[PDB]
Amino acid sequence: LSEYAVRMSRLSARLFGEVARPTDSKSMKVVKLFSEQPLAKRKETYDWYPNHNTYFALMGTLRFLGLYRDEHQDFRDEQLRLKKLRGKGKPRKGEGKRA
Amino acid sequence: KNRAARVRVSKGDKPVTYEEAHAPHYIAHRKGWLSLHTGNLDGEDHAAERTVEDVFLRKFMLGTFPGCLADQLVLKRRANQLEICALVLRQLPPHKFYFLVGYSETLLSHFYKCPVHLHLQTVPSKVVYKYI
Amino acid sequence: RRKALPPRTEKMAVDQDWPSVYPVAAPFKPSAVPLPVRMGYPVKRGVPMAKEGNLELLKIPNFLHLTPVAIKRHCEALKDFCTEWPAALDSDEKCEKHFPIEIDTADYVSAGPSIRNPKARVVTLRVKLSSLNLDDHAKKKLIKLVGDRYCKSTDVLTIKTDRCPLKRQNYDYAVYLLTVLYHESWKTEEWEKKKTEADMEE
Amino acid sequence: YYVDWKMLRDVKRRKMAYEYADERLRINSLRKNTILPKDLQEVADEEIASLPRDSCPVRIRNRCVMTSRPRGVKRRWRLSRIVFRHLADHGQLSGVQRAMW
Amino acid sequence: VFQDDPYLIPTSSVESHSFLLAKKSGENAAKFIINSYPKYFQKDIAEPHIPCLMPEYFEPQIEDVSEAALQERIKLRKVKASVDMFDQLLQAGTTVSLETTNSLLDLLCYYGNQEPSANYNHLGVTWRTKNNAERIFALMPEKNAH
Amino acid sequence: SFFTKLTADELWKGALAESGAGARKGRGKRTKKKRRKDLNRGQIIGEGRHGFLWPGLNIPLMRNGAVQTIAQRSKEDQEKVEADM
Amino acid sequence: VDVPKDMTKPEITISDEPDTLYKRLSVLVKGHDKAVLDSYEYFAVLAAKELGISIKVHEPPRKIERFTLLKSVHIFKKHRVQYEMRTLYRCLELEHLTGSTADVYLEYIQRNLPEGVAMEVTKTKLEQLPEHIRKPIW
Amino acid sequence: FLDKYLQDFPKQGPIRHFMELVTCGLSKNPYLSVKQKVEHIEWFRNYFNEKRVILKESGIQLN
RNA sequence: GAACAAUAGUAAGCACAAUCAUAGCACAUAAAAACGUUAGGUCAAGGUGUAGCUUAUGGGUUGGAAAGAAAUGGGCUACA
RNA sequence: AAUGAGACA
Ligand SMILES: [K+]
Ligand SMILES: [Mg+2]
Ligand SMILES: [Mg+2]
Ligand SMILES: [Mg+2]
Ligand SMILES: [Mg+2]
Ligand SMILES: [Mg+2]
Ligand SMILES: [Mg+2]
Ligand SMILES: [Mg+2]
Ligand SMILES: [Mg+2]
Ligand SMILES: [Mg+2]
Ligand SMILES: [Mg+2]
Ligand SMILES: [Mg+2]
Ligand SMILES: [Mg+2]
Ligand SMILES: [Mg+2]
Ligand SMILES: [Mg+2]
Ligand SMILES: [Mg+2]
Ligand SMILES: [Mg+2]
Ligand SMILES: [Mg+2]
Ligand SMILES: [Mg+2]
Ligand SMILES: [Mg+2]
Ligand SMILES: [Mg+2]
Repeated sequence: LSEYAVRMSRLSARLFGEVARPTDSKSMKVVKLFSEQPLAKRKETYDWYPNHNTYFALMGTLRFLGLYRDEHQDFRDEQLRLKKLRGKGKPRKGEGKRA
Repeated sequence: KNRAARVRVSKGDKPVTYEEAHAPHYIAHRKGWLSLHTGNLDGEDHAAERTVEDVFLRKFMLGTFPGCLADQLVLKRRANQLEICALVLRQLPPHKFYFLVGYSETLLSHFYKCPVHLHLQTVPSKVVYKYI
Repeated sequence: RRKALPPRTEKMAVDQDWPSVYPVAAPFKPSAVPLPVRMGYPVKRGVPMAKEGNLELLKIPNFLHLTPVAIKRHCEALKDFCTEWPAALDSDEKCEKHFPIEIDTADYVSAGPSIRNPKARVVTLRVKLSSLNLDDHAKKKLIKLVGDRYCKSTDVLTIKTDRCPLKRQNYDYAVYLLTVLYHESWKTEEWEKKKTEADMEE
Repeated sequence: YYVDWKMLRDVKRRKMAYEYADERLRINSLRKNTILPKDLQEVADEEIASLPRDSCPVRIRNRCVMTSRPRGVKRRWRLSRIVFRHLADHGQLSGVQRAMW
Repeated sequence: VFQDDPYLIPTSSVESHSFLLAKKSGENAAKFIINSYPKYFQKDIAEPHIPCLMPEYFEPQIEDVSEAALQERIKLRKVKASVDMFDQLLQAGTTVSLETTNSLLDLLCYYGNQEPSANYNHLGVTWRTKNNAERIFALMPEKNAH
Repeated sequence: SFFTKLTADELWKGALAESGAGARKGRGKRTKKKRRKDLNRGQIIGEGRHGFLWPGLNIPLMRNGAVQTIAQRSKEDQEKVEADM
Repeated sequence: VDVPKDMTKPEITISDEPDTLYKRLSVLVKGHDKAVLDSYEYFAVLAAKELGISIKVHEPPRKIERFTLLKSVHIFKKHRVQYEMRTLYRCLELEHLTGSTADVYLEYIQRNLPEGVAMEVTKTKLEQLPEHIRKPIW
Repeated sequence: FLDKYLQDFPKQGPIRHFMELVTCGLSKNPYLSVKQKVEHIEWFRNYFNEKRVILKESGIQLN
């Protein structure tokens, strides 16, 4: 390591665009923070979950429009009807145990 | 005893199609994959988005054609276009089949923002490979 | 009720041209294929299943639209959209003599609704240093300046750029590095005379 | 409706993180550098901790998109281990086969 | 246009009109759902973007009373909304460009101050003496060749 | 929660519970025959609660030589149709 | 006997811009099944020979990805079910290909790509020295 | 090259040392557009302008 | 419900077998292993029968689940 | 190498 090598190391860094002046090991992280995409903005993170609200709502409307027939939802409705017939249904608001 | 995607033996009176008659360890040995796409290659990304889209079509096609669907769909993805191959029983009148074909092609294309191809092959009944 | 018409295989001619039936890639239609093809593992004492109502013949990517008869017809029509490679550039050695810069770029195709691959922005520029006008002093400085990008055995200089989002920006940036590294190897700055006897390459 | 209340909480958490992702990055740059004065770094710590709790990348939890199993989830397919076998054993995933060697 | 499956192959010229129009009604049926609930199709994963697959809008995106919002109703094949809004603009006292007035007349004249043919909501002179086209034309302060 | 739903055959195969260990050695003495009801016995592809008349599925495509369009159903008419089911 | 007479209407405007010369073009197709890639190579070679490209075909070594998952849904960690994803490779090199011939060959190749495979193209474009380097500037 | 955006900064204090690290990092960033990069530079101008009294007691006077 | 110098058994289905994978074969290892047994394990992967809650056994925010007297299992590092 | 089973047909 000589003064000649220091100039060459800095001169090469200037042309290729790296940091010219000496930088600490911990101080290089700020370069890494902006060089890479932050974790919270990657497409794998914020788009991880498919939008179940649109998936559920769309098939809900198509079910009522007769274009999509869902067996599973029909099963719940058929059993729910039988519970009402047997006399065991869901009470309204303010009817659980206050009476 | 393994139970993954198997149909149990019950005398000799239950028909079984070719897909259901083979255990899952026979995949890539006797039967191929029902879906083919780039997502599950070695150095390719975008594999989770394809999987969720694949599952939705398994639930949409099964519900759009109630009872008249023969067996599982076959999904092929070439370029940005999506091809769906189905086996449908002779249940609905041909007027309703073309209505549902036209309805499915437009709705899926405007939902996934990609062109969709829907090819149908009609069979008189479910194809039986063993038993019966 | 509605009946099933006989398949068009019966009405298919013996000498009809196949590619007219399948112009584009289409799934295996049992009625549209005259070939009696059977696939699937046979029963203990039996034969593999027929071509009608069989899923195994539907999963396979068919090559009926790329028959060798159709390939010659397809390719010959495309011969209009072509231009010949210059005959003088026959030997690879002459290519280096007349063109000393080669640039590597990559394009990726995948099945999906999006084409954006972040690995397609890379540009690799390789230059043979023996074809340049470097002096004895200028060439030595360039090697000491570029670092490990220069191979001492093959005398090739490889510059790889990834920071620019697009391949065209990287290509313009890659050529910018090549020209600024050459105009700088000829500037014998004052401090260059402070050479140490341990830093000499020879 | 998401499959569970836990899944709904994660969506809110991811959404909040995205809004404050850039603002956190700018402030966090001051803290992680030792060349700035120590007085300024102490003020930055107060501001970065004053941001809403849900806007933290570490609080993001990777679940299954189908059954919302908090663990046993492959990162590539974003699916639980049980659901992955259910899809793969039926041949519904391309290129996935039982390993034999 | 028709499927290659024998059960779906048309067998007569009568079937061709019935089969093809059934498929055409399917596209209209789906597009009605797309336009009815725009919020279920706003998600975009198409790269490059495809503007021919995004849902469209027919209701006026601007509910305010202004000249700029008035032009939106004119271009969206809306007649009743345009005529009601134009009257409010005139009562508001704000000036209206002649070309916009001419453009409003062209929409009303072509359909006879009526709505066009939509998916869902010969003999004799169709033109009527008591029509809005003549009424607005007389009210025009300046009348050009067009 | 659309992905959370299952097939009709899967639901009935579990609700009936006619394959467990209870009905093996007389352990199950319920003596009441649980009955399976095919929920697709009454189906009109196109019919819905909102009552949309889709040309091609329920109503005929062509009416007096004129192809019908999408239309809804009156409230009184829809009530009677549901009362029929 | 009845055929549409002269149903061809493409135009190829020959401009004045010099064409781009590619030293060598590399195509690497990756897929799950060898049989598809074996047939695809034959299609690519047959089309390449007719255009006069003098291509060479070689098979890079394959790589296998393996991972292990639990078997049951509760306890029983001594029993595992494994899986495997196999990616088979095939490379088609193109040498001395002009830019105009490159565009048609690639797009014809890409449109006929099977659904179960994908490919990567590495084009080694060649060109002369930059103006600053060529023109003497100290 | 983002030097033209650093004209209004103290040329000799630690601000230049810190800012040139930010600009060097932004140069290597492929995922961010040019207009977004200027927003980061502008925010630092905003942040150092709002907090002026703290820099006076830091020990070095910075413009 | 079998006697091969044969005395009531017969041909198919599932399993074993054969085949396939581990880039030659072979061997070896993987993989496979039916019908049943233990009301074996899992309502907390998810779904669901029946029973229960509904201004509460539901939802959200903040903070906190410490600690090892002692006993034991499977491991890493050693006692050169 | 003395002992064990309850509300399973
Ligand atoms: K329950
Ligand atoms: Mg739940
Ligand atoms: Mg710290
Ligand atoms: Mg975590
Ligand atoms: Mg059980
Ligand atoms: Mg045997
Ligand atoms: Mg072997
Ligand atoms: Mg062996
Ligand atoms: Mg084993
Ligand atoms: Mg075996
Ligand atoms: Mg128990
Ligand atoms: Mg036990
Ligand atoms: Mg237990
Ligand atoms: Mg539950
Ligand atoms: Mg519990
Ligand atoms: Mg329940
Ligand atoms: Mg609570
Ligand atoms: Mg002890
Ligand atoms: Mg252990
Ligand atoms: Mg040691
Ligand atoms: Mg005793």
